[PDB]
Amino acid sequence: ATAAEIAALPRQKVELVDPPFVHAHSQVAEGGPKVVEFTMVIEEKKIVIDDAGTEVHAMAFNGTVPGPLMVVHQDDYLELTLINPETNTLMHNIDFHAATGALGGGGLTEINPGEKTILRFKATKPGVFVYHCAPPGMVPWHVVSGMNGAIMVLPREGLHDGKGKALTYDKIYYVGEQDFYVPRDENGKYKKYEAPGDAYEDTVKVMRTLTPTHVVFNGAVGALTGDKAMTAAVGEKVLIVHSQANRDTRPHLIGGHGDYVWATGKFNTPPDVDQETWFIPGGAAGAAFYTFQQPGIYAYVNHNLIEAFELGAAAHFKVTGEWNDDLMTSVLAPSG
Amino acid sequence: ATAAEIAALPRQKVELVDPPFVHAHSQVAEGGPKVVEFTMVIEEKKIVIDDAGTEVHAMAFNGTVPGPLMVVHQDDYLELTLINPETNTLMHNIDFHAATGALGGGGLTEINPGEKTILRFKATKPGVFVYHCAPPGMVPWHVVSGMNGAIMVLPREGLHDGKGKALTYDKIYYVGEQDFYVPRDENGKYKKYEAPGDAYEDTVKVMRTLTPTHVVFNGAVGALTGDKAMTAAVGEKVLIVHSQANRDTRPHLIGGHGDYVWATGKFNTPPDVDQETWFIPGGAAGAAFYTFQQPGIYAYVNHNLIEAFELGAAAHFKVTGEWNDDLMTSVLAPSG
Amino acid sequence: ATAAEIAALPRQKVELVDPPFVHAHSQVAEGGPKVVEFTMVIEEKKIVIDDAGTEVHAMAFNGTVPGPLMVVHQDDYLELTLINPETNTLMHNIDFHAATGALGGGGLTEINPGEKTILRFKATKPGVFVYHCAPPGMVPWHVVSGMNGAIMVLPREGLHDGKGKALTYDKIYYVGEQDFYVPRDENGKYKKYEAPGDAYEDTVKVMRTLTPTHVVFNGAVGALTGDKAMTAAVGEKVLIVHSQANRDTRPHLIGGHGDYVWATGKFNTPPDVDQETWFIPGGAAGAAFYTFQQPGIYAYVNHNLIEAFELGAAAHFKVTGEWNDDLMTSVLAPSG
Ligand SMILES: [Cu+2]
Ligand SMILES: [Cu+2]
Ligand SMILES: [Cu+2]
Ligand SMILES: [Cu+]
Ligand SMILES: [Cu+]
Ligand SMILES: [Cu+]
Repeated sequence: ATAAEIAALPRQKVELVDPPFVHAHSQVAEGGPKVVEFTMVIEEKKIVIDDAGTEVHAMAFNGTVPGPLMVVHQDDYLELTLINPETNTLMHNIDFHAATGALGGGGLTEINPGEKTILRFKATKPGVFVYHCAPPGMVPWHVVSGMNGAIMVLPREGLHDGKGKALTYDKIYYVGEQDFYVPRDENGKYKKYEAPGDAYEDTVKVMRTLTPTHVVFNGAVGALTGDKAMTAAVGEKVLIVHSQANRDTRPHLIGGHGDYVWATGKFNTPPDVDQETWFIPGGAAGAAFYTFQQPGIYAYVNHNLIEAFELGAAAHFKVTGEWNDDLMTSVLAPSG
Repeated sequence: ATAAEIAALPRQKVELVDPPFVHAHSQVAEGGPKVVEFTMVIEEKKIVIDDAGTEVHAMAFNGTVPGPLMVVHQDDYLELTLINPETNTLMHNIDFHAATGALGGGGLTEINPGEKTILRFKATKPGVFVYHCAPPGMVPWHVVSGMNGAIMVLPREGLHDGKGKALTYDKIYYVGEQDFYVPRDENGKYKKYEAPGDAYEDTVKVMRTLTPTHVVFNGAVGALTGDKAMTAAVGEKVLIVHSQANRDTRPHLIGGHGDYVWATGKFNTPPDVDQETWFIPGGAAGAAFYTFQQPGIYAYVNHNLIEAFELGAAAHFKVTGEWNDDLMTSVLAPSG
Repeated sequence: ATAAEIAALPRQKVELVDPPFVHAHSQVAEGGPKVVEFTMVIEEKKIVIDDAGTEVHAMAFNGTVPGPLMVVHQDDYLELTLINPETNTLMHNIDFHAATGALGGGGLTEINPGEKTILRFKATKPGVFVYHCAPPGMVPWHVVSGMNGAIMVLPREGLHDGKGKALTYDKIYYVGEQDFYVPRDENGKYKKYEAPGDAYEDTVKVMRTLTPTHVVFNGAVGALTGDKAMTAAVGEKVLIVHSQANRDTRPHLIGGHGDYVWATGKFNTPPDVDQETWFIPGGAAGAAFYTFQQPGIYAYVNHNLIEAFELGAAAHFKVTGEWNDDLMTSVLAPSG
């Protein structure tokens, strides 16, 4: 498009919603290309990540780990106002894997406390994509402090299967998975620090072992379990977007499947089908489409089961509806 | 199908065999849907996993690690009778990744020592799928104690390539890959225990390092070598089913290739072709189809070579037949 | 082909060049099948792998880590003269993942110091493929000492996308990624050894942790930066071949994408498209095609960002040309 054509595009502000929920959007694009405007304030804050009171100095887009999911369509522009309050102590920026140029935007968005910036980029490629902070020389430290999320760039005509039939979800969730590297003292007790920088050297030592102390969904062990389980109903079509900005994961819906899975996260790459466990490499997002067929509690996990059940990477779905004995039945219940 | 309709279907009892062999089955389905009946007894036993006499307290479906391969066709019903003898000390169950509902069957199959259960599920999705024990709160412990296997759900019309051309194997082998986490004492010597519960706390500490002490095929270092090397002949078409219930693997046939590889293990996802090394995420099974073209010894490995050759993930094939000098020849043998 | 027919084929002697560059070749095959001849001398040599002066006793095909990229076309014969000079101390050989039989050639190429051998194999399958040394009983040690590279077997008609359209690159680079396992003293400083053998036992200990101390491109931290940065221009089409003989990687062009990615490295397997981060399992090579659209500095990384920025797996591209404000623009530069 020419300069006048770009300047003439409608601008639309969108209010964000905290994960695993997702802001208002249409699957099929509404009108022609738009400049979709988002604002996020960066928060540095101590968060508790497990049932033992373990603290991380989180660095959180919009105050959440992961940062919120931003949704646009192919050939829209995403225009982000990024704000770094004066109360923060570190410089931050943002790299969109969906974007082209300047390291994904990081080169143009380096903001000190008390600064803001506005970045626009054209969303040329459909898919789910990681975004993360990336201050030169301190990239993994910000990322593993929770400073990452994802965006979804929908095809203008919505999702389709590998044969071109439309796939329309009834709901969408965004599960961001976070590897944390929390230092311990010589007694094995997790350490606490006054300021984020105080933890830097000890944390890098743990990072270098390549062994996270915690692997969590939505910023904490059990954050998506119990009264915070995700929900669905038999017959409901759900899209589950999953990201991991730094480390591999292998999502699995225990009791279900990935009917269609864009394992690479990219909608122009045909989805795998009938998946038991899919694979998302560190630095990427993926998306799975499932139609629920049975009610009950499902577990949604990283299927390294030590990571899932010892280190924190397990969520639940609570699903309503009628049991289907054709699909599964207890012929003889546990009996002596 | 209605309860009445299911009750009218033919029943077929199958006799399971120990991996890497696979029970008798037909590639193309014989007739319409059947209820295919299997029985497995769970055995808690000591296994020796290396030539240093290192022991694991195995929890073994049908008495083997991995548990045996069960073969059915799409839209058959798999009806498993699972038995936990009074000689065992723990509760066990079974989760089939192929199944839909109740956490893959685990919620309906919890059996104490002295109990049995019968589970029926519809095999709706064609592929190879992991199955494993998953007692709530004790999931990875049972899985990494060897309590896992796989099933194959064949398309009713047998296997095909990505273009509908039939693929018919002459032999099939099932390689179950197992990560073990064996505790060591102060001198770096592996510990032995006189009950499974005695090993628990020490084992969990090792598991949390995410670093297995051993990574093995068929339950031990060297299991599938020598007296247990897999066999083929030049011209023979072989299907190698490979599973890993907890941890990623990257199978490779040294001296050969994966001509067709269902890396995700799902037959409706077209196979990759001409593969050197494929990738199976933890919590999944995959399958590779190869036609042998050269005689001699092949090594079949997880191609993290430290895992293969230091930790134990190496099998052999012995292949008979005529050498092909067109494919490969020593123009000058090693010499001055 | 018969011995007589192979003897009748043209011979072409290629001069190898050091990575990341690739010897002169044609994308589309010139004429019929040929016997393409290469020579490599193995050098056991001390190399420095970081700015601190950390040493590795490398085992290097053609004196480089990685070994150089050999390029042939499908159904050519690759004829390698491999020389193990008398100045070396170990037996070495070569395993080509591209080849069929005798463990990829390793069974036929075991050469002691002072010996040479000539191996010929038919390049039957198009793709990029790892090659590596593999002396029985000493396999991972040679590989993680740098004794690996890759070859490219181009289709005779050059590259095409998934849908039959020709893809022609302007330039090609070969990034070999190496995991090193360097022993540390009680202060945590890297140890130096007088002879390669002195390092063996200490190195195997580190190898067993499955945690490399360094993960590097072209043999050292920062090897492909500064005046050794890779280069391109806006509009230029670049193929990046990436290998890892022992351990998984997840390549990512920061600021860019993988427009077409043969993640499995095999050209008959349709490429993934629009990739943010792709995945290459240990024991394989992959290839990505990208057309640059923005000038400036890019980082090409393994997107486990700890591995990239702490352990060494980061390269740079310097890209000339005109900035595209349609694709990305700073609407408001960092400001109060
Ligand atoms: Cu990134
Ligand atoms: Cu499972
Ligand atoms: Cu190899
Ligand atoms: Cu940041
Ligand atoms: Cu069990
Ligand atoms: Cu060697």
